[PDB]
Amino acid sequence: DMYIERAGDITWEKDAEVTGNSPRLDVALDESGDFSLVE
Amino acid sequence: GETTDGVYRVMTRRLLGSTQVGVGVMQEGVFHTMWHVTKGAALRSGEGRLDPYWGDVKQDLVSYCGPWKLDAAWDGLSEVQLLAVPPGERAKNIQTLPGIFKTKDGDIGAVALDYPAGTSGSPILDKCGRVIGLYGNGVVIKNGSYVSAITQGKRE
Ligand SMILES: NCc1cccc(NC(=O)c2cccn3cc(CN4CCCC4)nc23)c1
Repeated sequence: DMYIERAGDITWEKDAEVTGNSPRLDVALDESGDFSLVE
Repeated sequence: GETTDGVYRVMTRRLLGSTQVGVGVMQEGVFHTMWHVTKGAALRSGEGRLDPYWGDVKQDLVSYCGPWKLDAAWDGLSEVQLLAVPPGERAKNIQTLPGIFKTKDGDIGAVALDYPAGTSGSPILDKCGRVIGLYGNGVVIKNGSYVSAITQGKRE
C-alpha cells in the first residue's frame, strides 16, 4: 500500500538556487510513454 | 487524511524500509502524479483512501479523486522553478531556464536538472506559483545526465 506525506507549499521563492542549462534536443515519444533521442 | 493543497511525497513499504517512489501535487481535492510512480494503484492518506480517476501511460500522468486540474503552461520565454522533493531531503526550489524537446507533434519545454528517480512527480512552477507540469519523464543525454520534459495534462 502506497501512502502520501506533505512536503511543502507550491510557491515561487525569490532568491532560489539558479542552475541547469537549456538544451534543444530532437526526441521521439513511443506508445509506452518513453522518450528517446533522435540524432 | 490530508487534502490540503501542496506537494506530497509518494512512499511505499513494499520494498526495503520506507522508500520514496515519487512526488505529487494536491490541488482542489485532486492528487496529481506521474503514471510510472504508482502504476495506477490506490493511495492512502492517513486513514483515507485515494482511488485513481484518470490516467494515461503515454502522457505518463494520473489523477486521484477527480479529473486533472493543472492547466497552466510554460510561456516559452521565462525562467521556471522545479520544486524538487528528493528522497529523504527537504523540498527545495531550483530556478532554471527550460530547454526544448523537439518532437514530430510539436515542441515541449524541458528541465535539465538531474535528481533521483524517486523525485518523479515534483512540480515545475511559473512566477505566479502555478504548476506548469511535472518532472520525471525524459531522456539521458551524451554525458549520462537526465533531461526531463515539462509534462502537463489537460483540464476538461
Ligand atoms: N516513461 C515513464 C518512466 C518510467 C520509468 C522511469 C521513469 N523516470 C526515470 O527513470 C527518472 C525520473 C526522474 C529522474 N530521473 C533521473 C534518472 C537517471 N537514472 C536513475 C537510475 C539510473 C540513472 N532517471 C530518472 C519514467
